[PDB]
Amino acid sequence: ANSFLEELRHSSLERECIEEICDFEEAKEIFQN
Amino acid sequence: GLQRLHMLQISYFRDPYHVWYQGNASLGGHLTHVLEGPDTNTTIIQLQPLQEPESWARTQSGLQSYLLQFHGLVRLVHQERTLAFPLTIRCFLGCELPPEGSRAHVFFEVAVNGSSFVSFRPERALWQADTQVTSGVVTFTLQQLNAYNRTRYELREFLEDTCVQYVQKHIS
Ligand SMILES: CCCCCCCCCCCCCCCCCCCC(=O)O[C@H](COC(=O)CCCCCCCCCCCCCC)COP(=O)(O)OCCN
Ligand SMILES: *[C@@H]1O[C@H](CO)[C@@H](O)[C@H](O)[C@H]1NC(C)=O
Ligand SMILES: *[C@@H]1O[C@H](CO)[C@@H](O)[C@H](O)[C@H]1NC(C)=O
Ligand SMILES: *[C@H]1O[C@H](CO)[C@@H](O)[C@H](O)[C@H]1NC(C)=O
Ligand SMILES: [Ca+2]
Ligand SMILES: [Ca+2]
Ligand SMILES: [Ca+2]
Ligand SMILES: [Ca+2]
Ligand SMILES: [Ca+2]
Ligand SMILES: [Mg+2]
Ligand SMILES: [Mg+2]
Repeated sequence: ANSFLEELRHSSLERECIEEICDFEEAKEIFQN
Repeated sequence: GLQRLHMLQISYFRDPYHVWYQGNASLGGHLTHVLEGPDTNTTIIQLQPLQEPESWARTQSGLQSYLLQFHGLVRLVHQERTLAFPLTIRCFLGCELPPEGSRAHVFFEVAVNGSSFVSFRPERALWQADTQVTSGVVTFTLQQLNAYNRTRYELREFLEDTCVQYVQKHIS
């Protein structure tokens, strides 16, 4: 999930998709595929 | 008659990491403040001492936080969507108090490279595109601005609350 300026932090599976719900683009920014 | 505070900020980005700012503010037709410098050392001055030292230093602090957050947002749109540099952005914003006593009218318009880009609509505290050219940049920038308390309600509050009290206190 995104909060103000959080997206300047490096992506994090834990922070973004386990502690919070992540959308597909946030997941892709973790996978870097 | 129409009492107003206008603020102007022009931000010249050589690349995503370096910006030169130049801005000023006016109460009616009277120039009251100037702002100028690189992101690393931006000077902010009240040309007359409208605010006492403590209160001025608090204003200056909020303005410096704002500039770092504004730069952050520009860097984030680049990292997420790619911007073409160099680019210049102009923000023109203010509050206008009608003499009859209706609610202050406020605005915050952003232009990029001299063209209209997005602007704030204070009724529901939402940003809209001013350009009709669609693009991933505009879409993403609006998504970010419309996503957060900071860039919606706190921004509205600066215009409708902070700016309006400053007009009422310092003209009179
Ligand atoms: C009113 C009395 C004040 C005293 C008089 C002022 C003295 C003026 C002196 C300098 C000359 C003026 C030039 C600078 C303009 C300053 C604007 C500051 C507004 C500000 O701090 O906004 C805060 C929100 O910021 C944010 O939301 C941060 C980011 C905002 C985004 C802006 C849009 C840019 C779009 C860029 C995107 C990417 C582009 C892609 C190409 C909210 O205000 P507050 O913190 O005071 O809280 C209020 C609630 N409590
Ligand atoms: C006010 O600020 C803008 C900076 O973009 C500038 O174009 C205009 O010249 C400034 N006014 C003065 C008196 O410096
Ligand atoms: C803004 O204009 C500059 C200088 O003309 C150009 O190199 C750059 O691509 C432009 N950037 C935009 C429109 O984001
Ligand atoms: C807006 O910011 C967060 C939402 O993520 C929350 O902590 C805060 O309470 C919200 N603002 C208000 C005034 O409810
Ligand atoms: Ca998050
Ligand atoms: Ca995120
Ligand atoms: Ca992310
Ligand atoms: Ca979190
Ligand atoms: Ca993202
Ligand atoms: Mg955890
Ligand atoms: Mg992305």
